[PDB]
Amino acid sequence: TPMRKTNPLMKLINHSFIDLPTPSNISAWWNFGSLLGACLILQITTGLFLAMHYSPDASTAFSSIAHITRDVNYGWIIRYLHANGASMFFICLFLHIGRGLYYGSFLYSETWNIGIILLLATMATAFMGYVLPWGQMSFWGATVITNLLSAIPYIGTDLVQWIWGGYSVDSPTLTRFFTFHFILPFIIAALATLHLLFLHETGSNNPLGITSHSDKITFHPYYTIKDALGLLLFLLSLMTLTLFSPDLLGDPDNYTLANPLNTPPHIKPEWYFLFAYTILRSVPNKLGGVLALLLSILILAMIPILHMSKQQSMMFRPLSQSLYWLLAADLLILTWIGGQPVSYPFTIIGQVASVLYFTTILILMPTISLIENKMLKW
Amino acid sequence: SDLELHPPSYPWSHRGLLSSLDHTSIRRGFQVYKQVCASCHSMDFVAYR
Amino acid sequence: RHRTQKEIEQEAAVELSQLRDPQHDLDRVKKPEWVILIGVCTHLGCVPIANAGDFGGYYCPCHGSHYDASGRIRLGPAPLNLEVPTYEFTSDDMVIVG
Amino acid sequence: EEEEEEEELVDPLTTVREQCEQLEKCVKARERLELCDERVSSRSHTEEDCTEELFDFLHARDHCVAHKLFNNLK
Amino acid sequence: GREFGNLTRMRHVISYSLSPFEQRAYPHVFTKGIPNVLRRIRESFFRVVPQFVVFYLIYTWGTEEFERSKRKNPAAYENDK
Amino acid sequence: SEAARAANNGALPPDLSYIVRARHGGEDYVFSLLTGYCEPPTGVSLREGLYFNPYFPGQAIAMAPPIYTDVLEFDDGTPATMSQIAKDVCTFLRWA
Ligand code: HEC
Ligand code: HEM
Ligand code: HEM
Ligand code: FES
Repeated sequence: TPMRKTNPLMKLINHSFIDLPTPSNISAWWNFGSLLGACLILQITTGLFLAMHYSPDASTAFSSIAHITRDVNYGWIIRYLHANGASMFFICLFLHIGRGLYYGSFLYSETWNIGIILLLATMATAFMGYVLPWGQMSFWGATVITNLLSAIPYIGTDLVQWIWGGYSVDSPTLTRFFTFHFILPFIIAALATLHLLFLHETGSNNPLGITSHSDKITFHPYYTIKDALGLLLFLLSLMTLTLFSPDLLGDPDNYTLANPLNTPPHIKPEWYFLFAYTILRSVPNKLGGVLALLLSILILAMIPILHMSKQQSMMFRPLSQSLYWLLAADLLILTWIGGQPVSYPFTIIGQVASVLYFTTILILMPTISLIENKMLKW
Repeated sequence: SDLELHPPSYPWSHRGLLSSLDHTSIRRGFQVYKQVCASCHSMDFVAYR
Repeated sequence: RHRTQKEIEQEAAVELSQLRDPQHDLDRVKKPEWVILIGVCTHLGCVPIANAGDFGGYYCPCHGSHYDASGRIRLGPAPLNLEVPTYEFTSDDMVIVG
Repeated sequence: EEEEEEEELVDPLTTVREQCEQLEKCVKARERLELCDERVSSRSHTEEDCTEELFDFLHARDHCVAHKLFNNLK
Repeated sequence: GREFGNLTRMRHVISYSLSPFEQRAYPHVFTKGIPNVLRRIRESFFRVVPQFVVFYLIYTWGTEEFERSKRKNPAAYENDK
Repeated sequence: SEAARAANNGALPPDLSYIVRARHGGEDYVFSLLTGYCEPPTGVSLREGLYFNPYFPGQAIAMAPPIYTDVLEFDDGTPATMSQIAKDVCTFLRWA
């Protein structure tokens, strides 16, 4: 009788960590989920120190940022590990969703839906956080994206003013976003605990998609060091990205102090929201781009219903794989289009990329799932 | 109207991945800043430290 | 800017298709003799000069911009027309704005 | 004062900026530019602007200049 | 619940395993390791790459066409005469 | 700022504390901005207060050409070419 199995606290550490069975054949992709947790742990503490110096007012915020970057000891390292740590969080997150789209992990539908809720909370979090610097890009990013709420027919403007706390973006709004952006991640942690809670009672999926009870393995000796290798590679990419070229992934012309009087020439959202932005800018009429913006993230819930293949894993279904990487290329298309100024060549490709983005996940996939069902005589 | 000309890249000393800024140039450049620049340009965030 | 009827004439007279940022004159202001506008230029935030310019309307020294009496941009770098604030007349001597 | 020493300084930016102009890309861009200029002069109310061709010239110009300037400066 | 003591039944499937210290951490790396990675790449390659190649053509076209859309300012004045 | 506009025909000279990392192309935008002052193109005209610097996005910067040879004499005793001047300026701003 090991001490871990008698202690009520240790039983949770024993089941959730040290002794839960895992498929033997798990690959690199399953590391990313754990990385997300670590990223959160990094996004909190690092960001927490920024909270010790940042002052959420319309005037003092930017100067407080200069105070962090300069007068504060090692402050710039914190600000860059934080700001780039968020982008790393979205890299790991997009890949983490992508493996779920690939290996058919979405059949764990409740965990899937909770994951979607974590996705939306993460988007509100990063968005409200990007407003904090109160640079040129921030004021107008928040201005436009909050002007999107103008679209709703009856609530429209009254709702927007209720978010602004006034007739325009200003100090009270910046304080609003400071509080909400300060509070959401801690909700994200609890929902993540729910996420693992709906995950562990069924067991982790394996890349083959076949049930793997015959070859389960204790999590500790192997996956603690495998995940540790993942943490080390993650710190590799993050520390290189911050200590060598911190601003390549950042946006220049954000550093200029916000001018309500003046609109920056290009004005774009930071890249991880940005693909969705196309679905806005491509669609005609102010409201339809909003509904398309909602459907763009909310389809994911619709996806498990659309499953038609008698299998699970994508690896045994190459025709689906072609559509899958086609869809990923379509996402890159949406990002590059969203990185660009309005013009016919861009708008056309945006129309096509959007409509293709929906047709691939609604129409095309189930049908070839059926065709693959018939190729193998089911 | 038409978008502005895109500036050529230059073989700067500090653009090396490991190479550092040359402080003598920073000194001489500050000595340029004190006269020609300072008459009509603020630097809000830099102290005499 | 309360204004002379002749400016209402020259503003109404202008061809609409030619405008850099087209917008019908009478369709803008609620009453043509009055023109209420944000005082900031739409280009780079400089404030246009009142009672000046080729049209006798507005002019921006910062980069030579030319606004008409109705405040629509024409000559110069500036893209879209001067913004029109929401407002309403109440008592005839008074005008609420915003 | 003495004009010479001013004459002496010359500057290295200008000298480099001429040798690159001597090269054929800057030459064809230059003659095409002057062609655009003369075409602009040809009529009383031209809408054409040669600034575009001026960019076509200056881009390859200063790009060629970029390889050689800090080689001269210390 | 689904602890190791109670999962799927299975019947006489014998297995063999050496101690970590009894064997090299990098067995036959060149003779078998690299060719394996190469076979794997050769399997994934045609499945994965072409869509990305398709993406590139579009990316190149879009920028280039946009260049025709804007940088060919002289075509419009040329149309003026 | 309003006085600064009054002293500069309404133009406001930007703070140089982050002028490098703000502009696209960074400090590369700056040196070329100083080094370059081509005479105005035929067929285009602009206000006398405006000055034609092609690298400026408005292509008509309000700033007068700030530097020329021997505007200033370095204590280091190094020659005061406008190129060396603009180079030292961009280096110092980059550090700034
Ligand atoms: C008062 C004369 C004056 C001096 C001398 C001067 N500046 Fe400027 N500068 C201005 C003004 C005014 C502007 C605003 C340009 C505009 O509004 O179009 C400006 C613009 C700039 C810009 C570019 C802003 C942009 O939007 O691209 C930089 C960089 C700059 N100043 C820094 C400098 C540097 C470096 C020097 C070299 C000593 C210098 N200033 C000297 C007045 C001056
Ligand atoms: C803060 C955000 C998230 C955290 C901390 C998190 C954490 C985890 C962890 C640790 C796992 C264990 C398996 C693994 O690590 O790969 C997992 C599994 C899973 N997650 Fe997430 N996740 C997050 C976001 C998401 C999102 C956005 C989705 C879906 C859109 C999602 C859906 C899933 C699914 C379907 C599994 C099952 C994988 C399997 O069974 O092997 N999660 N999650
Ligand atoms: C998943 C969780 C989080 C993400 C993705 C995130 C993301 C971001 C982003 C993108 C910025 C903008 C920084 C910039 O552009 O320079 C930011 C700023 C900031 N964040 Fe977070 N954040 C998270 C959680 C937190 C937490 C938990 C705290 C505090 C406990 C926090 C405090 C701050 C502060 C004070 C700033 C202003 C500093 C600055 O703007 O440089 N954040 N965050
Ligand atoms: S500032 Fe109004 S035109 Fe440049």
